Amino acid sequence: NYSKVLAEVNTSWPVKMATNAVLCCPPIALRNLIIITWEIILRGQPSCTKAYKKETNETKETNCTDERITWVSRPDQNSDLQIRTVAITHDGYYRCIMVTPDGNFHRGYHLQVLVTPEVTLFQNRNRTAVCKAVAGKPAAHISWIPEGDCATKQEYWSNGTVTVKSTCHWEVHNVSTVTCHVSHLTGNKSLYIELL
Amino acid sequence: DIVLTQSPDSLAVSLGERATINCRASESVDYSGNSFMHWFQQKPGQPPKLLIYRASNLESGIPDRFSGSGSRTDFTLTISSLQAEDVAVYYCHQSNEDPPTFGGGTKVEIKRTVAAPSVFIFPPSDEQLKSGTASVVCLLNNFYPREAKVQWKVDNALQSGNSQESVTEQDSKDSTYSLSSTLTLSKADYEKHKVYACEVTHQGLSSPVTKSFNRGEC
Amino acid sequence: EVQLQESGPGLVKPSETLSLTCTVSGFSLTNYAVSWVRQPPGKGLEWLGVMWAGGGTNYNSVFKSRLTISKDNSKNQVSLKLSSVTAADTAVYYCARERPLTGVMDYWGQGTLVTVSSASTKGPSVFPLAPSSGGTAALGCLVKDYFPEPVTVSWNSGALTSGVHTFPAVLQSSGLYSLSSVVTVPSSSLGTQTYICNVNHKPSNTKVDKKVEPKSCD
Ligand SMILES: *[C@@H]1O[C@H](CO)[C@@H](O[C@@H]2O[C@H](CO)[C@@H](O[C@@H]3O[C@H](CO[C@H]4O[C@H](CO[C@H]5O[C@H](CO)[C@@H](O)[C@H](O)[C@@H]5O)[C@@H](O)[C@H](O[C@H]5O[C@H](CO)[C@@H](O)[C@H](O)[C@@H]5O)[C@@H]4O)[C@@H](O)[C@H](O[C@H]4O[C@H](CO)[C@@H](O)[C@H](O)[C@@H]4O)[C@@H]3O)[C@H](O)[C@H]2NC(C)=O)[C@H](O)[C@H]1NC(C)=O
Ligand SMILES: *[C@@H]1O[C@H](CO)[C@@H](O[C@@H]2O[C@H](CO)[C@@H](O[C@@H]3O[C@H](CO[C@H]4O[C@H](CO)[C@@H](O)[C@H](O)[C@@H]4O)[C@@H](O)[C@H](O)[C@@H]3O)[C@H](O)[C@H]2NC(C)=O)[C@H](O)[C@H]1NC(C)=O
Ligand SMILES: *[C@@H]1O[C@H](CO)[C@@H](O[C@@H]2O[C@H](CO)[C@@H](O[C@@H]3O[C@H](CO)[C@@H](O)[C@H](O)[C@@H]3O)[C@H](O)[C@H]2NC(C)=O)[C@H](O)[C@H]1NC(C)=O
Ligand SMILES: *[C@@H]1O[C@H](CO)[C@@H](O[C@@H]2O[C@H](CO)[C@@H](O)[C@H](O)[C@H]2NC(C)=O)[C@H](O)[C@H]1NC(C)=O
Ligand SMILES: *[C@@H]1O[C@H](CO)[C@@H](O[C@@H]2O[C@H](CO)[C@@H](O)[C@H](O)[C@H]2NC(C)=O)[C@H](O)[C@H]1NC(C)=O
Repeated sequence: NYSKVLAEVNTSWPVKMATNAVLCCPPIALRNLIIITWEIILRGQPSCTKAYKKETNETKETNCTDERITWVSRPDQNSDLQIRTVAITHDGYYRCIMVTPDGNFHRGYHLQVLVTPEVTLFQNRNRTAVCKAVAGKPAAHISWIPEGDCATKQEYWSNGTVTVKSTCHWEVHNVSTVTCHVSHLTGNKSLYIELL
Repeated sequence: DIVLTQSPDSLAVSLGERATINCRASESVDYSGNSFMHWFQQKPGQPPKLLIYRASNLESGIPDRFSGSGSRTDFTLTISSLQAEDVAVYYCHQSNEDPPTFGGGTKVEIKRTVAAPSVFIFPPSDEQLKSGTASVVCLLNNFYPREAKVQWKVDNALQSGNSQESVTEQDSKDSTYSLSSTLTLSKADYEKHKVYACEVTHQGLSSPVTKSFNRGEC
Repeated sequence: EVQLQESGPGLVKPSETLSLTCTVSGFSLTNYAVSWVRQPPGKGLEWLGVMWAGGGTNYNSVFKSRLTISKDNSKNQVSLKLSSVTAADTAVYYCARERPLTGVMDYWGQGTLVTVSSASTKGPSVFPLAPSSGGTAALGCLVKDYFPEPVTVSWNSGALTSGVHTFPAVLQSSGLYSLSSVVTVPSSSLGTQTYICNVNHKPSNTKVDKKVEPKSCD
């Protein structure tokens, strides 16, 4: 089984903060390559483009202010883009455009920057517990085993992160051990505690 | 113009054994960490069949004994266990730089146990004699190894250089060869002599077998 | 399924133009590029040129003066035209589909032999190789005095395949080609079963079917 290579392709690209992202272009021979252009559109910014004309041996960058976002090496050898260390500002669209004799081909990446939340769990008052997921990105989801009578804060910071707190009470004395269940893309997490 | 250089140019290997074919390129055939070397199989009469694309990727419907490896300028096709049908010529192919270029080719042959030929002789048709020529044919059927003498004797008289031979490629099942030898005479010369004979020699034969016929007989 | 098929004259006089036409099914020429490769007898593969999906072309530099490639998307046809031909241009001409971006040649046509020669076409004479008189018996067809190559031989219209050996042709001193096709069968079936050999010679538009029968005392 092998279907034809589609012209436009789009993908969600979740990436952790402070890591080295690398976006690949589709596989292409130099013979088939005329131009190759990374268009990088971050939220509320001018469009940065990085072109490489093979015939004329020209590399041309336009409106590219962030110097972490670069070629992996050189577009005459390697058409991969990298992000030096990922930051929350790098949320945006990244598109490899490839001019060939056959046509034009696009592989796009909807890049999402993940931030691992600081997760805690503590006994608060008489038969209550509080589970925090502090300054993660995106918002984490919190649930309890067993279920109680809980309430949830969402706190949306300007740097893009979100704190999700969940206070929860158990009046019923059928409960002693309580388990917080924090659900996040960076990684799911669980925390048991005796409710002394 | 990248120059692909296969090694060896032919190899003989026993049935079931591994078979490795190298192909080195004069320059790199890589871009963006992808190697644009591809492997082909070609059997007599047929076009090339794609085994392996971009260096290591196995094509649909190709046995998994076929495998591919390498990068930059040095590449290798490996057949993990050689089967009887895998006897072919194998070609490497670069597609990174214009023009695309192909390797010289590597002939793969099976080594197997000896087999003696079946000799058959065929007298000429009445039709052909009417047109004024006689073609006497001698068939050596299903033998290994390839090397075999065929002498044409006419009334126990060794003929010289009025005959041609032809050999099939190695069989895809039994991995044997077959040979045909054609003695061409005129009708005039054909009808002078009585006994027409075909002396064969081979390893599988402990001594030369001869098949013959008398002219006006069956 | 993806298919390609080359049409062509088969014989061409020196210093004239060789015209071929690849006809394709299973895909559109708007999406896929198509290339021409040739293979001179008993030699490796040589790329000639590509007709890109977009409409443009590249040509191997050694053929760039003489070669022209064109296409028609609505017909699903790619033409090739090689001018000022010589004996060097004698070869099997393949067309082969390139997949985009990588330039991998996944599907090929069966090919078409083109022979550059000022000599005229001639059709074959077919003669029987009648089985002698068992256990196993051999019989065949002698396909004699034809030009140019190739000839195809089948048995019982392709119904009989195993046991068969069509040998490669030999150029006679006359300048005409000649080959044999033989098949082994049981001696017991020589009475009941009929054995017809089906010769075809596309260059002359000749087609011969001939029943091979045991020769008698008569
Ligand atoms: C794969 O994903 C990509 C990315 O999401 C997607 O492409 C988008 O698809 C949408 C939907 O079809 C397009 O929306 C149309 O936009 C038309 C006008 O767009 C202009 O404005 C864009 C935004 O500019 C602002 O923001 C940027 C970044 O913050 C900033 O730099 C600018 O300065 C500005 O402030 C702009 O991106 C866009 O750019 C053009 O040029 C670049 C460079 O050549 C090229 O990359 C772009 O593709 C684009 O050509 C442009 O300037 C708008 O007219 C159109 O409106 C129709 O729809 C509305 C209803 O919604 C109707 O009412 C109206 O009558 C029209 O019919 C529509 O909204 C969007 O432009 C695409 N963006 C990009 C970057 O490509 C692909 O389609 C996806 N494909 C698949 C197969 O999944
Ligand atoms: C790099 O990014 C820059 C981001 O701004 C790009 O500049 C913008 O380019 C567009 C064209 O693609 C310009 O749009 C035209 O503007 C002129 C005149 O502009 C004046 O009026 C506008 C009113 O909105 C004002 O904002 C400007 O400051 C000017 O005073 C019009 O006549 C046209 O109709 C059209 O709207 C933008 O104006 C321009 N913005 C700026 C701030 O320069 C730049 O093009 C990118 N570089 C490359 C090479 O593409
Ligand atoms: C985005 O903004 C939020 C909100 O300001 C930032 O969250 C805060 O980050 C600081 C520093 O990491 C935290 O303080 C530290 O807490 C640890 C653990 O208690 C302590 O050991 C350190 O000494 C320090 O005080 C702070 O608690 C945290 N939360 C809040 C509500 O302020 C977040 O860091 C920002 N993220 C990015 C990527 O910019
Ligand atoms: C871009 O650079 C390449 C080399 O990196 C140049 O390629 C050479 O081009 C000339 C004439 O076109 C040929 O004779 C050479 O064989 C080419 N290859 C090499 C390796 O030298 C190319 O000319 C440059 N492009 C332009 C527009 O000048
Ligand atoms: C992390 O936790 C989430 C939430 O519990 C898991 O996502 C669920 O997966 C089940 C699989 O059967 C689905 O039926 C649910 O619809 C999912 N829920 C949500 C909210 O997405 C997830 O699988 C866990 N593991 C990992 C590795 O993410």
